[PDB]
Amino acid sequence: GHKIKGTVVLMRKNVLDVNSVTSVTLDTLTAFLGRSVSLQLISATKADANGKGKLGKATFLEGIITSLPTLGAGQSAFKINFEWDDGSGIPGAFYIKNFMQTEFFLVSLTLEDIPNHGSIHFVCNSWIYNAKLFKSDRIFFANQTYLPSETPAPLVKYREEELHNLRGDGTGERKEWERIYDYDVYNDLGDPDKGENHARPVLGGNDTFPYPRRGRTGRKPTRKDPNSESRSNDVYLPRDEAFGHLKSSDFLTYGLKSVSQNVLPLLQSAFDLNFTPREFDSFDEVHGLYSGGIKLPTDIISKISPLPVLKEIFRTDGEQALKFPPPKVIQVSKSAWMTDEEFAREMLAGVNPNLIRCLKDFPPRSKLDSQVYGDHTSQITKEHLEPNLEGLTVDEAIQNKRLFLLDHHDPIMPYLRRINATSTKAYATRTILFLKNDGTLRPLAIELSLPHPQGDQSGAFSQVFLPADEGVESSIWLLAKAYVVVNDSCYHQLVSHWLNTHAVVEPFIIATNRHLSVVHPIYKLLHPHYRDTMNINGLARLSLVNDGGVIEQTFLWGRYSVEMSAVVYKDWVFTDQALPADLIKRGMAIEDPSCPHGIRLVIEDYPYTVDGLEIWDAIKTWVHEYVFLYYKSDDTLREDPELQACWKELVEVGHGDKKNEPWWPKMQTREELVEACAIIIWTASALHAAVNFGQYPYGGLILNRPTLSRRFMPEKGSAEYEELRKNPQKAYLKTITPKFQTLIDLSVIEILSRHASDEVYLGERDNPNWTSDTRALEAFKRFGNKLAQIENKLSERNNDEKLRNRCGPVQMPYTLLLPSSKEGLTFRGIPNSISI
Ligand SMILES: [Fe+2]
Repeated sequence: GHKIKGTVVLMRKNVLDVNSVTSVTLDTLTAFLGRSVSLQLISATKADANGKGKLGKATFLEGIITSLPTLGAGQSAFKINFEWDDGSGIPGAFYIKNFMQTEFFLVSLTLEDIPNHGSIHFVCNSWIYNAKLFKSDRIFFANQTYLPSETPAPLVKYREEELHNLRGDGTGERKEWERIYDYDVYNDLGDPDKGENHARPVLGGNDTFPYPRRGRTGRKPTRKDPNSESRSNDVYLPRDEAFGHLKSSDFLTYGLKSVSQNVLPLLQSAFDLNFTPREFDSFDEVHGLYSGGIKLPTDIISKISPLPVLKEIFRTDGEQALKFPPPKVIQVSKSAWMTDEEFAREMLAGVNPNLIRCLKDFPPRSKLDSQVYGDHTSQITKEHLEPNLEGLTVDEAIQNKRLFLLDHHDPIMPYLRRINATSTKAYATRTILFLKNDGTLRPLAIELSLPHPQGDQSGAFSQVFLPADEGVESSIWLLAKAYVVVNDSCYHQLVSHWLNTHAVVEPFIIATNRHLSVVHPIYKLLHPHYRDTMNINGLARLSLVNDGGVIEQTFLWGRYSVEMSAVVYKDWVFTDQALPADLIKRGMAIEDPSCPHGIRLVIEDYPYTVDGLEIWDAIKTWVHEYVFLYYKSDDTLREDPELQACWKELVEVGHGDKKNEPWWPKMQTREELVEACAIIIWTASALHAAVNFGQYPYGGLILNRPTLSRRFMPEKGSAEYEELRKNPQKAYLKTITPKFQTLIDLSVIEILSRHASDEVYLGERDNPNWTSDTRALEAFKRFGNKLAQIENKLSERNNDEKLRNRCGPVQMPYTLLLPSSKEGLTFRGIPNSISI
């Protein structure tokens, strides 16, 4: 015989829930001690009748273990001594039953053994509901990573049964307690039944609007059309994908849900009433927003204070003033944002640093069909480029790759005639920039295009504006740049941030969980990079991207916003997301072996990329060491049933609209798996951090990143032109985002740029001890240590005076891609996952 000693570490529901956490021995713990929680061991050695493990007698939990050197916060440990003997062999898993009717978060189980066998660890981290809601029993497996042979033969059937239980068929309305994973189409976002005007086109499953699938939540469809699904306030996402917190303001999801639920209506009211004016009359009135805040009544102020998590997001006077924090962009100079040098610098080191291209043939073309400006070009004034700096000719400078383009002409042009039928007067833009002889970039022309003055075949109504610094000229130029910037803010929310990151990544979470058992080595590589992404994504469909959401209301594309993001999905090709691939695709880097990342950069002074290539290569070296420690040969891989099922399923199903694309890796080689895995970790950690954490630092001055255009360019000698002349600022303010959306936008982007105190960053942070594989842990440490070396290289780079696109006119050292951050609206820190 032998009693194996176990110590079960756990967390009680109230330690983790928002509704209790509203506050951040005492033997609650006694309740666990009746015939309340029972565990039961499973062998990885002795096999019953038809192989299936062998279950050592259900044991209940006795005695509270008061301390342990390792207990941590909100965790309770319990002791449980299992009866066991030589003849049952080694425990490799365990069943668990909660009878308490209050779920608890199981953290771990350690067994201190009986043969020459060290302490077996189980890293559970999962919610255990009441044993009656389940029809089977929650099984948990030990610490050992096994390739999909499903290795210890007693375990093989237990390994395939859970896999089967997490897929759980595509039927029914998913409940709070469920862990079923499956795909569905974006048919979730509109509400047809509150009017036809409230319908939104189903995204995915068709060619006009292809889209990545999202998690199936199983609700009853809409009444006025069965193809869409009923709205609801609680969107299901598989339990344990929804992450608890020990303190609030860490419930940053709660910040967003209540900003839309409660804050946006009560605030709305002051603009539908009168205590606030509706337009800002001066740049001064905007800068006063984080000086004294917005004088509002206590009917909004006491109502919008104690609502949890939205503390410090709103700095308050105490009463009648909701302040905002100064965004980093004006902390050294309140006026440097207007600088050409800055507008051009944010294309490389800004919130959206990701899009610029080396112009190869002038004039840039559209890539729009037979409606003949696609089969035609940019009307840009070749004979109006280079205002003082270098006087080369066009091809001399294209030979030198000194000209670059921000082309925002094509995604919005189909929808422009419609966006301009409403209240917003958008302007399809492109802008040619010349790399100043000293490393900086300089905007030489913006081309403001409209559709179809008389028609729509040969429909491009282009007007190019050129830089100037005195009089109406500079005021017109400023509004011109304002029209680029507003286009780049919808492109950044809907495509660079939500599409290229949150939407694209959710099929992988669903496919991984449905097919790669927890034990699998690849699953443990990938798992930490999925933390809360299905949860924040559940809330985006509930509030951010739905029928009357903040994005529809706050961004240029308006109601056509996510549909336009699905048209651009037409072009998303998985492999060009890989950073050096992306830099080449855009003609920002040429291949060159000699140069330290296998490619040479045009605009070498370029921060996002110089820094990010460092983090890419670090991820790629980690994943290659990890992959190659389990796969012996390419045949090992090709034979892996769990990896193969997985890849098959997200190509054909999760990214089902794209199933037939020729660029997809067939997972037949290692190095193809290094590449797929390296791209998903990049997207889930450094791309989303790069694209998301500079949002308030830059976009907190609505002046510097406006989201909405209300007027077309001031005409000739007309009273709008005369208003410019006699009051440029009031003219500016009434072209860009009105004040009620400026206030909604700074609330939502303030939250989106916040690091929760319990953020697990890329910087080596896993979160307990996930594997037995010493080789892996060691390799993990090398990753973590290379990242610390990277952070120092990157900060050293911010002090090189010869690198000025790192800082620019309002000395804002590019810190977005430094791995660690402490906790706030810190402009750095790469999380492991898309979490906000
Ligand atoms: Fe995000």
